[PDB]
Amino acid sequence: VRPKITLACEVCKHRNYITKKNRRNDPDRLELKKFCPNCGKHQAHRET
Amino acid sequence: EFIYTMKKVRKAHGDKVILDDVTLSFYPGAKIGVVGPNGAGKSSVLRIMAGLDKPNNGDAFLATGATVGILQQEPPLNEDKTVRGNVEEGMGDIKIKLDRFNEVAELMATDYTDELMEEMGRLQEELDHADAWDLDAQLEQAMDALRCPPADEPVTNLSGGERRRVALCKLLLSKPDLLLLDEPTNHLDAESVQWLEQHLASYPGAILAVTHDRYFLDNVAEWILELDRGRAYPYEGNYSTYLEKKAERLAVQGRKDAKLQKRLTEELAWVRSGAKARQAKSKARLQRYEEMAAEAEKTRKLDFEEIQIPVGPRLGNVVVEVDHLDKGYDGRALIKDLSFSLPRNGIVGVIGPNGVGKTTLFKTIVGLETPDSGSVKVGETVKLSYVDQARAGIDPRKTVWEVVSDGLDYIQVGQTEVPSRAYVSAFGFKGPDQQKPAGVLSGGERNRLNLALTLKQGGNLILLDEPTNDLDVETLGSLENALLNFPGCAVVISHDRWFLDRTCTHILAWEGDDDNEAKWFWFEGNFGAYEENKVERLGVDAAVTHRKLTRG
Amino acid sequence: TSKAYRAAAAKVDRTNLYTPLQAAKLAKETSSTKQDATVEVAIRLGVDPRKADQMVRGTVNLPHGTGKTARVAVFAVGEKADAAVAAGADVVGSDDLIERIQGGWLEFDAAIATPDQMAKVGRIARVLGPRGLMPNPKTGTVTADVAKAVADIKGGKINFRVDKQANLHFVIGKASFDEKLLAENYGAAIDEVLRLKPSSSKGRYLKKITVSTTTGPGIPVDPSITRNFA
RNA sequence: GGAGCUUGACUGCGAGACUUACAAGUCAAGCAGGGACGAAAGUCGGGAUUAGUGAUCCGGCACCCCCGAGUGGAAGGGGUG
RNA sequence: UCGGUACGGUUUGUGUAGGAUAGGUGGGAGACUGUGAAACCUCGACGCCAGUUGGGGCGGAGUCGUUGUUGAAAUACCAC
Ligand SMILES: Nc1ncnc2c1ncn2[C@@H]1O[C@H](COP(=O)(O)OP(=O)(O)O)[C@@H](O)[C@H]1O
Ligand SMILES: Nc1ncnc2c1ncn2[C@@H]1O[C@H](COP(=O)(O)OP(=O)(O)O)[C@@H](O)[C@H]1O
Ligand code: VO4
Ligand code: VO4
Ligand SMILES: [Mg+2]
Ligand SMILES: [Mg+2]
Ligand SMILES: [Mg+2]
Ligand SMILES: [Mg+2]
Ligand SMILES: [Mg+2]
Ligand SMILES: [Mg+2]
Ligand SMILES: [Mg+2]
Ligand SMILES: [Mg+2]
Ligand SMILES: [Mg+2]
Ligand SMILES: [Mg+2]
Ligand SMILES: [Mg+2]
Ligand SMILES: [Zn+2]
Repeated sequence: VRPKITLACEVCKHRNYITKKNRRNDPDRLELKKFCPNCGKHQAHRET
Repeated sequence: EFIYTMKKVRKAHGDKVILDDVTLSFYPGAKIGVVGPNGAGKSSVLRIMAGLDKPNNGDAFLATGATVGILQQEPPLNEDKTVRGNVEEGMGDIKIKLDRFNEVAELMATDYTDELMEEMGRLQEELDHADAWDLDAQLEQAMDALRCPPADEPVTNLSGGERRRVALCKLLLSKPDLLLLDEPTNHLDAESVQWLEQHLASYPGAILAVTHDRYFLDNVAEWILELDRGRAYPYEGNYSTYLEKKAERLAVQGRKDAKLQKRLTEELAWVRSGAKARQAKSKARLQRYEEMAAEAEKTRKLDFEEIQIPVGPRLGNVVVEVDHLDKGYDGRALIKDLSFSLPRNGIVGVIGPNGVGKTTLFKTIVGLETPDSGSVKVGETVKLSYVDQARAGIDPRKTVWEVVSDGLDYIQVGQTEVPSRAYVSAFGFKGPDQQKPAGVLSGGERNRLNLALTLKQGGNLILLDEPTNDLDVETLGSLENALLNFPGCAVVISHDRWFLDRTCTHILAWEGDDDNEAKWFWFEGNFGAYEENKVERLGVDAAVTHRKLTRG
Repeated sequence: TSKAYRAAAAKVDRTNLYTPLQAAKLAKETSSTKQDATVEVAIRLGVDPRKADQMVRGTVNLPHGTGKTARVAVFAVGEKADAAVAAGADVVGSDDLIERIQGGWLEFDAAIATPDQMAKVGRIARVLGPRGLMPNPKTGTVTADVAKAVADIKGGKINFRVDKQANLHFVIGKASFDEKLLAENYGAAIDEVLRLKPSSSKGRYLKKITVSTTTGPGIPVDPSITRNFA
């Protein structure tokens, strides 16, 4: 019900993050503005 | 010599499996039909095969030298023009190139000298490679087969269930190879579907048609692909092969549970018994039991909530009355000289081909669209409940418990106090399905919260606006036997020749012809006895040749 | 189906693969049977015309011509019209000739048009495209050198192109030429087919080839013959 | 308790300590990169605190392109998540 | 006997415009030597959009058939 999800980047697709969300409250993929060390600057992140 | 295949693909939404260990293949020219109950994953299969949805755990894979087309169950027809919406795909591979011919139209010598040959020269060949040189001479030949609206009609709101005549004219003009389509016989007539049973019957290419009616699938498909709880099964037959094969699978699996629960009684009282003197309770029969009580939980489960319509207040001697009505639009006058009184304790069926004005007749009765001439006498002995074709009461951003219950906890339905969560559970949405949004739902679950929020006032005159669509043969009977035991006067618009043959007493037909496209005919009698009247009130058994979508 | 046609078919065995040394002789058994006229050479390719990298469309300059009037339509003014009428073109016009194309008069074979007279040509080519009378720079018609290209159409730079059903269709001229004058035209086309093998031709490239006349039967040739036609 | 924007429920580290047979567990000011909020001062490396977890082995995946069994590659191995 | 494959013979494709196009493409100015005319035989399988060509009775008594024709193209006959 809370699966582990992972936040790939949106410029370069590195799978930089991993966390949990509630699958029935949020049936769509999370978008957050997290850091990316490949790029060295904040970018967007969707799920996989 | 294959056109689509899957490896060991498994796909799930929630803890509700849609596929698990599904390996199957598809030949070119395989008239595949897809069946199954509502919510069983007919389109979640078909989204992946179109390439939009990725599987979870497996490999979905199209063949290389081929192409795909898709008709979703609500085609997202963008709103520019109808003659737009036949070349912006279909000939959409050519419009991206025929904007360059307009640039090089009058052929000046300015700014290009060696592109006088090579850049313009590919346009000389791609106007003869695909043999799409004119693009607007056989485009009229295409739209004179779907019987489309005229070319200068901007689809801002004016198309009802004739959106789908345009979207069929898109991807059948693409001429694809993998031809995927969710429910073509939705919203169509008994002359456009009867056309589509020949264009898909002399068609090079591979077809997977997801459908629910018994009679489209008998003439189109040649194999069946069902979808049970996760598991697929290919067949060889018709739709009646599926209903006998589904009945025996649920029976002989039901007989397993009527054996496994029996030997679960003795393996429980044996565990409940105390141990004797020196002996030991054998620890390989507690592992035998505590494992066996896990195949007594996940195996047996089912649910099917019957549709029931609430009962409203007492209906008087008048229901609604319409005398010499005139209504159309600017030049397009679709109702002339119609007079009828709507009966008491019956079922009224509205029969007419598409684009004639069946939905607008209920706009006048509910009162969202005032007529031109005539009079609509209503009476104060009637309270209105109106389910609609557009399903606009459903908001695609909020979930099932707010789409119908408006966020609060006890709703008024029959002027009574029935709780919200217990009311939506009467339509199948229970437990985990109270938290899911409204675009996520199926086409059946879309057409069942439609009845949840519009049969909420619970009046005594209900207007069914295409209820026979997007739902299987098990909930269709739950609506066929919920308005035969209704106190009075449900009115239904339907194209389904075997839904009005069983529940109808009052035909509201349309015998319009060339000199006036506005004649309507009132009748008292069931649909099956109306037809022998029409063979002798109109011409002698005259109430066709195919229209080729392209000559090449 | 004719009584004289089956006797021509009796003189060619179906089973035995033939050579250009022999197909010239079997042309003579058909030139003494039928009209000595254009001889068709068909090639079934091992390609797929769906893709762009497997789309085969080539050219060949034959060493003996083609046995045809080779009429050239020239749209030119000034000295470009004078330099093309002295090269073999019998149809020499301008933008005024565009009005005579749509009047039911298409009595020409090729249309080598100058870029300067391209005012109303791209719209009248729509009745030329599927009728095959359309110009093309890859055919050598829409080009800045409209002088030497007229004698090349006289010289037989006829263009072949694989259709949708994976078939090459190209000619080797009249039977009025000699027997080895056939193989000079015959070997030149296949030498341009093999150069136009695509980058991704899976399997064997030239799977079948045949030769036939106007109203005569076909001739099974050997695809292994690629170097020593004569 | 309420409201407005937001993603620090970060990446590279971490002096010094608590607890501790070992393995573990815990706290951490402060430094930089790149942010959020604030007029600034500053606070933010999840939640008022303390539970919501499981060593090693062997495997899966994504990326870094480290070794490549004569050499060029590859198979396989390895590294950071 | 029922199948897979490779070669070869015959055959099917019917909106709207005219003889409802015998499909695609290249070639094409002619074709058959025969009543193309009719019958108990009607491409009795095609069969509806139907006259597309024969289970073929005429039995050298000999016409049809490029038809330049409005259409996107039409016509023989043959080849891929
Ligand atoms: N994105 C989603 N998230 C969660 N559940 C979904 C989603 N899409 C569909 N479902 C549920 O899973 C089932 C699959 O839908 P499906 O049956 O494939 O639609 P259709 O009836 O058109 O085939 C539906 O009953 C629906 O309730
Ligand atoms: N908003 C509108 N404005 C003008 N005309 C409309 C509008 N909505 C529908 N129509 C016309 O109504 C006619 C058919 O009514 P419709 O509701 O589509 O009947 P049905 O529901 O039986 O198909 C169509 O000709 C359409 O042009
Ligand atoms: O838009 V309808 O013809 O299904 O009433
Ligand atoms: O495939 V459906 O259950 O949306 O008719
Ligand atoms: Mg939320
Ligand atoms: Mg409608
Ligand atoms: Mg569906
Ligand atoms: Mg975390
Ligand atoms: Mg430290
Ligand atoms: Mg900082
Ligand atoms: Mg600021
Ligand atoms: Mg800190
Ligand atoms: Mg071990
Ligand atoms: Mg090595
Ligand atoms: Mg490796
Ligand atoms: Zn990045």
